[PDB]
Amino acid sequence: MIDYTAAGFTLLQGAHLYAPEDRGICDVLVANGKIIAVASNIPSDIVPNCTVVDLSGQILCPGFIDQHVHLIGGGGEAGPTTRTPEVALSRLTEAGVTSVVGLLGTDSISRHPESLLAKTRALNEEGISAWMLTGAYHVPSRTITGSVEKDVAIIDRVIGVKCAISDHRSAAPDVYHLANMAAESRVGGLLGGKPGVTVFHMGDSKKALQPIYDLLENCDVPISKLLPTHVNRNVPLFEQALEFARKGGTIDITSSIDEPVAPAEGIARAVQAGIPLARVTLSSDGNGSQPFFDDEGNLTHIGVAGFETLLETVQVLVKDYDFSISDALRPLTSSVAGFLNLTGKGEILPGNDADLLVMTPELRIEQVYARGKLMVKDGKACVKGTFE
Ligand SMILES: CC(C)C[C@H](CP(=O)(O)[C@@H](N)CC(=O)O)C(=O)O
Ligand SMILES: [Zn+2]
Ligand SMILES: [Zn+2]
Repeated sequence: MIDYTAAGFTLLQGAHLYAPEDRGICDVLVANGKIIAVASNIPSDIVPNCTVVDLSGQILCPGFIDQHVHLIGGGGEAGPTTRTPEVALSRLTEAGVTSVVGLLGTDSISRHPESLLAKTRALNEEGISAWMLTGAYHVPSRTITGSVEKDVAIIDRVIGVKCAISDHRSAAPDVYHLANMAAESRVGGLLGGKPGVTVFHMGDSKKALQPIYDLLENCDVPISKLLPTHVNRNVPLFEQALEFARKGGTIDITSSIDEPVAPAEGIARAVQAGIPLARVTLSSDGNGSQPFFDDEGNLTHIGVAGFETLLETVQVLVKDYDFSISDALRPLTSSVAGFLNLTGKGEILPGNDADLLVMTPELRIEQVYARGKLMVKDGKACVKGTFE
């Protein structure tokens, strides 16, 4: 009778596709965790043992790429009791995230990159796709092999390096150390096929983006490799961010900060400013700590950041700021996919991974496909970690 199960065919039809481009109502044939066909009216019987999903009435779009998640945990600013746990596969998929880039933070003493690489590989095995950034806030960077350059070049899941500047938790790095680091990651990327990016944690420091502008003057690293995150933390910074974006740089906006500049507000304000969307990205900063400080560097409150804020922003964009479901999706999909050169991600077209999300017209996640495997059903995850 013949068996074609290994192929795992899947016909997702009758959905209003946003790839993100508004592609009207059309189908998507998925086989081997890959999108093998996108057109309207793919014959229900074009292939054997195919599984058809009557998505008629729902919306289909690419999964999310969260390039800022503390996969193994974070916090620690207020003692050992403030060490946030690790993230569970479920609260990721269940949040529309299919691709994620993990990093460390303030704590590099009781958090090592070697155990971040692990979770990263775990999260891969279990379904989604993960990558990590070497080092953390501390500069010189605390690596895995002893060289930012060597790390990015040889450890497969390392695509860049992270550091922290203009914050009272920085190691007070100087132009040189900052520049050297930034360059090792670029070349590392060149050798290993990684993006070679340098993510910069930003702080409420008066100096703002000064270190970056300075670093540009002290080396030759392409501005297209310098990513300032958390840019929405304070007004004077966000405005310099735009100016940085106007010179050709990409800026990462954290959706876990609701004031003084909302994520939704932030993104819109950038478009109106004239920045294209391909230079704007939204990160979550999952499982990270939300600590606040007064004027003497005293910590007052502290908590944890969740992922719910990604979709919210997207919703608050379509409504309120009169965007298109399409443009509103870009900052979490095609934009991020282009900045970190992630292939098979960000766009729905023949050849890329079946990282798909099924939502109601009102933008409520109902189903989440990750590289083909069904991860979320009816709004609740149907595939959890290994020890959840
Ligand atoms: C925006 C602000 C309220 C929170 C940010 C979050 P973060 O840099 O990601 C830090 N929580 C990461 C970590 O856990 O080390 C901060 O610590 O400055
Ligand atoms: Zn940070
Ligand atoms: Zn962070």
